[PDB]
Amino acid sequence: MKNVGFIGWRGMVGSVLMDRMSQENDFENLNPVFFTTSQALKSAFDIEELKKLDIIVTCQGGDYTNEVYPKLKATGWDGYWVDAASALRMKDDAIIVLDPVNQHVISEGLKKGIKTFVGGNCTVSLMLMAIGGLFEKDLVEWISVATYQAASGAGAKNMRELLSQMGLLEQAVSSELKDPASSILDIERKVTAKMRADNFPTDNFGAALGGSLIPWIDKLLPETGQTKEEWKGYAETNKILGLSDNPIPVDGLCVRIGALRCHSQAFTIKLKKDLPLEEIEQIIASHNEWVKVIPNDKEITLRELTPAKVTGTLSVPVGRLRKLAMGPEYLAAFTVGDQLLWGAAEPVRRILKQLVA
Amino acid sequence: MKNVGFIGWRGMVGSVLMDRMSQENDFENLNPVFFTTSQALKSAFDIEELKKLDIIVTCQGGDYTNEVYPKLKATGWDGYWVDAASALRMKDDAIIVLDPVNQHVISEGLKKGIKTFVGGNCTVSLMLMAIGGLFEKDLVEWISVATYQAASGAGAKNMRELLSQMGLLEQAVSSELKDPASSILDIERKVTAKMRADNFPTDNFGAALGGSLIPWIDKLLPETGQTKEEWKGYAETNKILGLSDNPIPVDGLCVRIGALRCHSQAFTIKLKKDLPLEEIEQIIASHNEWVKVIPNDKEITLRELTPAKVTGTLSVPVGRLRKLAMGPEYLAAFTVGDQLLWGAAEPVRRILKQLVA
Repeated sequence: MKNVGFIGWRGMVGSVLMDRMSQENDFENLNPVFFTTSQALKSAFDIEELKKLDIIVTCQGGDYTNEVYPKLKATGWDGYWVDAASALRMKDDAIIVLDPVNQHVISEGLKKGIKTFVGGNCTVSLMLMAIGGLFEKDLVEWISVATYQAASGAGAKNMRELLSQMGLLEQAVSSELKDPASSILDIERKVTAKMRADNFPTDNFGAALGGSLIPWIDKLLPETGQTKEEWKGYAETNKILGLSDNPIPVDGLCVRIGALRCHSQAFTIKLKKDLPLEEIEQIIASHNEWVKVIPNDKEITLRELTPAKVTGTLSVPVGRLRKLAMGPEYLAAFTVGDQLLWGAAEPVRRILKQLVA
Repeated sequence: MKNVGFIGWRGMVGSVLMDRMSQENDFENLNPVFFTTSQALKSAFDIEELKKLDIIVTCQGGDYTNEVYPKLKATGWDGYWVDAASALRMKDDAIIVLDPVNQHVISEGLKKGIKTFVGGNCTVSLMLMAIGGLFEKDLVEWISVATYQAASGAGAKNMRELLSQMGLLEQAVSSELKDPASSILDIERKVTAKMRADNFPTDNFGAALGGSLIPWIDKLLPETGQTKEEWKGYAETNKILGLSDNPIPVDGLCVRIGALRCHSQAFTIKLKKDLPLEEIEQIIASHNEWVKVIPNDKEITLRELTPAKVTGTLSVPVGRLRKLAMGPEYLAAFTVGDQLLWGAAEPVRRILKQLVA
């Protein structure tokens, strides 16, 4: 059994990997060694201890990676580096894993000697897991995206912040709400007053999220005007499909909203050739066992295509499918997926299972 | 001074009209008569009392309109009917007002004898007030939309519901949040558990909104797969621009989120000819005194382009402007506007001021 080291396994992403791994009994086929950065198991900074491992899996973060990985690969270490952080995604000797979508690229990469596998951007992975079919048939000319992203993507303190915010917004009008005859306008004045107050907790987001939204995620890239988050759409989607040469356009706006862990995305997809909505649904649905096609019905869309629905599940629903007024080659689609699973922990857990088989 | 009757002035939309009217001292130039449906002022159902009025302004609702308007226009009444409800928007003898955008159509309509003016769909009006410039120069081939709509668009009880929901979601983990060392995963399990519980108030939305989203607004139109809400994009936008003959494509997905009164929209706009982002911003900014162009900077976008920012104000910010990977003719834009003002009460208050001048 291959010897595997785990780093950053106590964090949020790491914690979800552990549980998922335990649920699938992944520890039964490998030799797990756990590291830590504490000075209170081995030290995640002990390059020699890491050198003895066949595989390393980090959920620690980009900083850890940029400091340790180079030193380690320097010693000649021939092992496999599995990372959830973005730090190494674009490198020439690294592949962005999402096996249900790019298994071919991964197999080829293994046979070619690639030793670094990096999980991809939550937004992009959730997108590919949803409309993989389209990309597999080369039916996608481009895709305009608009996202509704969960606080879990920014971090655990960001989730707590969102919750405190909602808490204070209701408490600001708790008595008025119980009164079935109170003024709705006066109530709104109050909640808005609190959202704007000094003591309203916004240190983590840098603005209110609860009862609002933030149409800006990550750093600004002066080059294209995009945000690092928006850029990853074009960049990571193609590298994952193994199409860096003739890249398919993927672009849009990444917006943060008041949800805990599911990212939702509205798509306008330019198909290269006009097909009947009916065929398209099968091409979408048959691609993988997770994507779920939700019929364009109201009660069903309200019960299946929402964060409340998919949170903490591996299901990736896609619905509201239909042709867009711009013509028959234009497709409308809306999807929901859990950020911590297919958007973080799952892909990593999946490439690990493969590496120790 | 022309005699004006007001109906549904005690509702939410009506209440905002009254305050705005009072703030601008609109009652100084007209003779106001107030009606009511109660049997506890005149009766909104007294056709003869209404017949004496020069102008009628209703914020009562489609039902009231479809029952009274016909009977009234039947008596031969030559007055002006001002409605905020959608009931009459498409009729041949009605015009959809948004004077800062379609004053020309309104003037022409007045000179032609049109006596029915209807305020338009909140989403569309907020869109036109934002990117009016583009449409005025005929630089818009089509626009793919994705919205983040406030609860106020569905109603006052829907706002209270959203607030109770946020309230219960925080109260479900209130103690754990105070504990700076508590598990973020356990907390999420709990809040999600409450969101999914039986006693979680979702009667008004028919699903959770707080901590989630609902990608379905209004009724389903079997004809195109759109929702009545999504359809109004193509329909109302063109009628407002007076272009029903050669309609510009406007389509997308209308999604409801946890915000009180501002609708936000992400746009992918196909310009018919490639212009430098710099020129485009002026064309956008100069159109009206409300639209506000927010530079593509982080701190600024977090302080100006959000519901928290524009709620209860007449300002209509538009930002995140830049070219989209699909090519130089593709523009990205994000905007925020108050639903109860430019999306409901303002247009109505504006056509009234004109009618009594």
